[PDB]
Amino acid sequence: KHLEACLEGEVAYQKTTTGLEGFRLRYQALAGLALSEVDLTTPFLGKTLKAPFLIGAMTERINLALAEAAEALGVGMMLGSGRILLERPEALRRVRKVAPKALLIANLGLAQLRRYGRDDLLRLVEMLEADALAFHVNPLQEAVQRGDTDFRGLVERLAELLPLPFPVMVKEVGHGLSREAALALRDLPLAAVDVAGAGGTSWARVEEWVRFGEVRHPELCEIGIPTARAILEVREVLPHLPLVASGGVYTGTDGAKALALGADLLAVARPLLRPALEGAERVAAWIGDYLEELRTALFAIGARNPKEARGRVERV
Amino acid sequence: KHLEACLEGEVAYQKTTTGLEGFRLRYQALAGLALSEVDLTTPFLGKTLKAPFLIGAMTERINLALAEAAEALGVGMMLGSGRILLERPEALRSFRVRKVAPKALLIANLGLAQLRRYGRDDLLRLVEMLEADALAFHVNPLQEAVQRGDTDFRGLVERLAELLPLPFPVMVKEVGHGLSREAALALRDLPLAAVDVAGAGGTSWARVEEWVRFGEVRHPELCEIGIPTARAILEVREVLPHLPLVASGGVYTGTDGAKALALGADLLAVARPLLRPALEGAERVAAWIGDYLEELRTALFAIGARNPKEARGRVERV
Amino acid sequence: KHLEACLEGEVAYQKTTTGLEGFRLRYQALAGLALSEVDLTTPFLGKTLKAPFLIGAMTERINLALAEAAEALGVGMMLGSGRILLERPEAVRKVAPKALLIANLGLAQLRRYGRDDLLRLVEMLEADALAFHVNPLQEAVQRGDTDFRGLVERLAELLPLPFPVMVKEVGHGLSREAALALRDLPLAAVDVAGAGGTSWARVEEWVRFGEVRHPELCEIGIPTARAILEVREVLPHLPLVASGGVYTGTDGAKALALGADLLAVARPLLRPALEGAERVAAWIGDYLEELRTALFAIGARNPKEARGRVERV
Amino acid sequence: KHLEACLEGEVAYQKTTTGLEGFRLRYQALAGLALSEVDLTTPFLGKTLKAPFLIGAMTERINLALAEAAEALGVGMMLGSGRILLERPEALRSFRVRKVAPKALLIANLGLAQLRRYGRDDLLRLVEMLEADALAFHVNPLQEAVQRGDTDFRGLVERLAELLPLPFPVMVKEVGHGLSREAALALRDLPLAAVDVAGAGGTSWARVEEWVRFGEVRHPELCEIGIPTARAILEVREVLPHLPLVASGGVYTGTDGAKALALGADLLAVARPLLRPALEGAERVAAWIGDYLEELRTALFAIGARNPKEARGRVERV
Ligand SMILES: Cc1cc2nc3c(=O)[nH]c(=O)nc-3n(C[C@H](O)[C@H](O)[C@H](O)COP(=O)(O)O)c2cc1C
Ligand SMILES: Cc1cc2nc3c(=O)[nH]c(=O)nc-3n(C[C@H](O)[C@H](O)[C@H](O)COP(=O)(O)O)c2cc1C
Ligand SMILES: Cc1cc2nc3c(=O)[nH]c(=O)nc-3n(C[C@H](O)[C@H](O)[C@H](O)COP(=O)(O)O)c2cc1C
Ligand SMILES: Cc1cc2nc3c(=O)[nH]c(=O)nc-3n(C[C@H](O)[C@H](O)[C@H](O)COP(=O)(O)O)c2cc1C
Repeated sequence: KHLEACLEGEVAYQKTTTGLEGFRLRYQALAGLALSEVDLTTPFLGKTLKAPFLIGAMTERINLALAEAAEALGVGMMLGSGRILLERPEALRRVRKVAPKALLIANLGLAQLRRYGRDDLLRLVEMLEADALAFHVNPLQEAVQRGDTDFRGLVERLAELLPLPFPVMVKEVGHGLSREAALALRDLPLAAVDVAGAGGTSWARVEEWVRFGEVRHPELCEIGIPTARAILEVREVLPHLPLVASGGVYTGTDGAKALALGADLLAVARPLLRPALEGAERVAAWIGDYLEELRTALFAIGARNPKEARGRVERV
Repeated sequence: KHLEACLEGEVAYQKTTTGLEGFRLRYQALAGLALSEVDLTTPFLGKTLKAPFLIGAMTERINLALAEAAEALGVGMMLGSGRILLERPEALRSFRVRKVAPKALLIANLGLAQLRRYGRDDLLRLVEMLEADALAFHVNPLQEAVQRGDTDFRGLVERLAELLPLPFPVMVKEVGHGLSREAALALRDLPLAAVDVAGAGGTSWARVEEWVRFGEVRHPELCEIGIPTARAILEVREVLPHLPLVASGGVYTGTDGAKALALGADLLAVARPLLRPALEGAERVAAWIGDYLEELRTALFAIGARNPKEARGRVERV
Repeated sequence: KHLEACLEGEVAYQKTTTGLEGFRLRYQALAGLALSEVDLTTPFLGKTLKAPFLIGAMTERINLALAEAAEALGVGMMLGSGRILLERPEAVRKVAPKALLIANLGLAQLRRYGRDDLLRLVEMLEADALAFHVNPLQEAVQRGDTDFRGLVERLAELLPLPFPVMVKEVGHGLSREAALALRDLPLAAVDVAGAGGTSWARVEEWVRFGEVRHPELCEIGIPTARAILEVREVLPHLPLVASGGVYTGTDGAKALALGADLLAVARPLLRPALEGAERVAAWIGDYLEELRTALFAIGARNPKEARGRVERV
Repeated sequence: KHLEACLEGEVAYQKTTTGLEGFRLRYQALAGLALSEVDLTTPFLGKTLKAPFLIGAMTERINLALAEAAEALGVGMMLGSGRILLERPEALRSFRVRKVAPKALLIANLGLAQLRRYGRDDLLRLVEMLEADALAFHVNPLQEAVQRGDTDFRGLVERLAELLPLPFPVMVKEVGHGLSREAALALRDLPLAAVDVAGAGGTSWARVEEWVRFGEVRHPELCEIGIPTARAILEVREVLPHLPLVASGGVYTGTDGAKALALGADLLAVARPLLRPALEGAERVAAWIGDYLEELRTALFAIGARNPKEARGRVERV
C-alpha cells in the first residue's frame, strides 16, 4: 500500500540529512573503561528497556515479527496508526500474543483527537494493551497526501485531555519537531517527545510516491528539521522530557551520535521494515546488530551508558 | 534569437546559485493550522492577486498563452519589453494580450536605459498602447555589455527619478544578475511601487546573450557575475524595509518561493521555466503556475505561515 | 591475515581523513636558506636519527626488510607486537646492530604482564624502548579482551621503567583527554596515531567479514592533524610522534608543523616490505627527501623549526 | 625544453587553487556608469600600459609573438630569464625582442639566485643588452629544490638589499608558488618598484620541474605547496600598502583579473595560458590578450569600478 513505497521507492530524503555526519564522536582510547561495563539499560514510559531503542511505528504480519523481536531484545515498539480500531474494534484481530512483557506504544496522531475522545483513547490503548500512546503530528505528509489537513487547535485538545491514565508522547514522522513545536508542547505533561527528524524516510516524498510513483516536488519533500538539529532544538526547550531520536538514525554509531546530542532513546523505522518481512529472528538480528554497534560506539566515546554520551561529540 | 536560446541553450547559471539552497525552511509540525486557511491572496501594484506571483518578461503566441493563464489564475504578468512597440507603433498588435486578459495584472516593460531616448510621454503612450497597470524599468549592464549592446547607464536613476511619480505605478527590476544592497540604496527615494531583485541563480542573461553571439558561452565566469537571489532579497530588504519586493531568478519552485518570501520577498516571479510551457499553450502554463502555486501553499503551511506576509522570518541558514 | 587484510582489503579510512589536507604549508619563498642546510637529524628516546621518522609496528621476513632499511637510512623502527614473544618465548637486531628498535606491547597486556616480562621482552628482542599501544575500538571490533579498566594507573606504577616507554594508539588516534590521562606519567613520548590512514577497526571487520559491515563505527577516531594539536596542547614538551596516514613528506611536514617532533608510517611501508629492504629504503629515503624539500620550502632549518609553519587551509 | 611540460604536462595545480573562486564580485546594476568610461590605463614601472596586464615571464620565437602582441595591445611583458645571456654573452639580437616591439614596457628577468654570481654591473649590462625597462628577480626555492637545480637562497635579499636603487626599476616576483606575508616582510625595506606575488593555483613550477625529471608528478602534494594567489595578494598587500602588486599565477581570465584587482592588486599577469597562442603566434596571442582585457573591462563595468584601482574591495567572500 504505502508499504510498496517504503519497500520499493526512493522515499529516503535526497538532500536533507539527519545532520549527524556533521558531528564527530569524541573517541577515547584512554577512557579505561571496559566494553563489558557500557550498560544499554534504559527505563522508558515506565517499563525498563534493555537498550535505548524503539522499533519505530510502521503500517499486521510485519508487526508480529517486530513484536517478537522487541520481546527477544528488550526494546520497545510503536504500533502503526490505530486509526482503523477507533471505529473497527475487531480489526484488533494486536501483538501482545507474541510480546507479553515488551514496551508497546500505541500510536494515533494528534489529528484523530478531533473525531475521538478521552474514552476512545483509554479504550484504544487497552484494546492494544499498550503501555503508552504516541500522538503523531504530521502536517506536511498530510498536506502532501491530500489528506485531513486541519491541525488547527490540536494542541489545546491534547492539552486538555491531558494527564491521561497511561503515558503520552507527541512525535513527528520524519519531517521533525522544531524549537517552536517544542515550545508548544511545553507543559503539556507529556512523558516523551519523539523528534522524528529529517534525514531518513521523508513522509512527503512517500506520500508523493503513492500519488505519482515518482516525486514531482523533490524539494517540498525535503522540508523538515534534520534529526540532529531537532534533538538539539527540542532539548534546549524540554531539558527533562525523554527525547527519542528517530529520522534516519539507522546505524548504532549514528545512534550514539544522536545520544550524544542529548537524546535518550533511538528509534528506527524504515530500515527495520524489510527484515520485518522475513520475520523476527531476522529483525532481531538487525536490531541486536545496531545495539552491538551502539555499545561499541558508546565504549569508543567513554560513555559507560547511553545518558553518559551527552557532550561526547564535536562539530566535524 | 534569445527565444531559440532560452529553449536550446544551457543558459542557466552553471556555477552561481540563487543560494536559496543555503536556507532551511523552518518547518512547524505543531504550527497548529488548517491548510484550508492558508491564503495566497496578495494586493500588488494597486490591483489584487490570487497568488503572490507574476509570470515574468518574455519576447507573442507565448505572450497569449501567458496572459490567459494570468487571467485564469489571479496572478500577474510582466509583459516583455515594448521597446519594439515604442519603435514601431503599428506593430502594437501583440500586447492585444489585454484581450485575452481583461482584469489581469499587466506590467509594462522597458529598461531603465531606454530612458536615454524616451520621455514621460513616450512612457504613458507605452502604458496605454498596452493597457496595463504599471511600468517596470529593467536595469541590466552586464547583460548589455555582453550583448555588445549599448551600454551607457549614466544618470539613469536620476533621469528616472526626475520623471517620477507617473500616472501608473512603477517598479525597478534586473534581468537576474540581480540587485545588490547598493542598487537598493540608489533606489531609496524613487517613489517606486515595487523592485524586483531578479538575482542570479536562474537564467544568466549574460550567458544567454553570448549563446546568441557565439552559440557557446565563451566567458563562463563573466557570465556568473551576479547577486544571487537569496542574497539579493536579503540585501535589498535591509535598505528597503517596506516597499514591495519581487523575488525572481530561478525561484523555480513553490518551496523556494517560500524560502524567498521567508527571506523577505512579497511576491515571486518565474520566467524562463514558463517559456517551454507557453509553447504547448495557456492551459499548460497554468498547470505549471497552478502547481507551483499549490507547492507554495503547502510549504507556507508546513512553515506555519497563514498567508505570504507571514513567512518573513521562517527560514534559516543551512 | 591481519596481514593480507592490510594488503588485499580497503582498510584505509573511507570517510574520516587525517585533516592534514586542511592545512597549508605556510610556504616561504624568501625564507632565504640553503636546501643543503636543512638538517633532518633528531635525537629520539636516548638514540639519534638521521630523520624524524619511524617505521611502524607491523604483523620476521618483513621485519627484516624493514629493520634493514632502518639501519641503512638511520631512522627509528617500531617492532610489531611481541605478544607472541612473551607467550612462546622460543621464537632480528642482527640485521640492524645500532638502529633504534622500539619494542611493542599493548597497554592491555599489563593485564597479564608485569615489569619482569616487560624487561625480558625488551631484552630478548634487543631494544632501546617499549611503546605500549592502546586501542579499545580496534579491540572491541575484533571481539576480544576488551577490559581496558585501570590500564593507565597500572602503567603509572609499573612505570618509571629501566628504558624509555612510549604510549601509542593504532590509528584511531589519541584525544586531548587521552593525553590528559597520560599527563602525569613519566613517558618518553606519545605517538598519537590518528585517524585518516589505516583504520584498525576496518582491518578487524575485513577479517571477520571480508567486508566492513559497520563503516561508520570504523571511521570513529581522532584525525591525525587534530590529535597532534590536542595531544600537544596538553603535553607541551614531550616528544610526539605523528602517525596515522602521514603518508607523504609534505604531510610529514604539516604534521611536524602542527606539533609533531617526529613521524611514523606503516601500512604504506608494507607492500615495499614484501619486495624487500632495498625498496623499503627506496620508499623512505624518498619520503625523507620529500620532507627535506618541504621542510625547506617553509623555511624550517630542521624539524624543530616547523612548529609554527602551517595554517588552516 | 621545459616547453612541453607547459605544453603537454598536467603541470597546472591539481588541488590548490588561486583562491579567487572564494571571492564574489559585487555586481552593480545601478552603478550608473558606462562601459565606455571604464578605463584600463595603468602606468607601471615608469612607462604607461594601455591595460594593467603583463604577459608573463616565459621560456625565442614564442618571445617575438608576445613581444609584438605586447606592442599592439599596450600591455607589459617580462622577457624570460636573461639566464644564458649574461654569461653566454650572446644576443640583442636573441631572444630580442625590441625590434618587433619598440615602445612596449619590457621587464627583464633573472632570479635572485644569480645575485650570488652577478655584479651590480652585470645587471645594467643585462638590462641594456636586452634594452629592457626594469628587472624582475624571480625567487623560486621550491621550484629550485624540485628541479635538483641550485638550491642555495642563503642571503640573497641583502645581496639585493645592498646593491639596490639600480638605475632601472626592479621588482621581486615569485613563479607560481607565491609570496607570503613573511616573504613580503623581507622585501619591506628594499626600495623595490613592484612585487609580483605570483601565487599558487595556476601553473605549478614544482609539478613542471617534476614532469621533466619524471614525465609525471611523483609528489603531487609537494608540488602543491604554495601560497594561493588571492591569499598572496591579500597578504603581500597587507605589508607593502604602496608597492604596485602584480597578481599573477592562475589569473587566467579577466573576471578573475578583476577579482584579483579588487583583492588589492594593480597589475595582472598571465603566462602558461599565453604560451600556446604564443606558438600560433603574435596575432592570436593578441586575440587572447585583447579578449581577456575586453572581459576585464566588462567585469570592471559590472562591479561599478571606473578603472582597475577602483576595483579594491568590490568583492565579498562567497
Ligand atoms: C510502512 C511504514 C509505515 C509507517 N507508518 C507510520 C505511521 O503510521 N505513523 C508514523 O508516525 N510513522 C510511520 N512510519 C515512519 C516512522 O514511524 C517514523 O515516522 C520515522 O521517523 C521514519 O523512518 P526512519 O525514522 O526509520 O527513517 C512508517 C514507516 C513505514 C516504513
Ligand atoms: C525569452 C526570455 C525573454 C525575456 N525577455 C525579457 C525582457 O524583455 N525584459 C526583461 O526585463 N526580462 C526578460 N527576461 C527575463 C526575466 O524577467 C528575469 O530576468 C528572470 O529572472 C530570468 O529567468 P528566471 O527568472 O526564471 O531565471 C526574459 C527571459 C526570457 C527567458
Ligand atoms: C600490517 C600491520 C601490522 C601492524 N601490526 C601492529 C602491531 O603488531 N602492533 C601495533 O601497535 N600496531 C600495529 N600496526 C599499527 C601501525 O603502527 C598503525 O597502523 C599506525 O600508527 C598508523 O597507520 P598508518 O601506517 O596507516 O600510518 C600494524 C599495522 C599494519 C599495517
Ligand atoms: C613556458 C613557461 C615558461 C616560463 N618561464 C619562466 C622563467 O624563465 N622564469 C620565471 O620566473 N617564470 C617563468 N614562468 C612562470 C610565470 O612567469 C609566472 O610566475 C606564472 O605565475 C606561472 O604561470 P601562470 O601564472 O600563467 O599560471 C614560465 C611559465 C611558463 C608557462
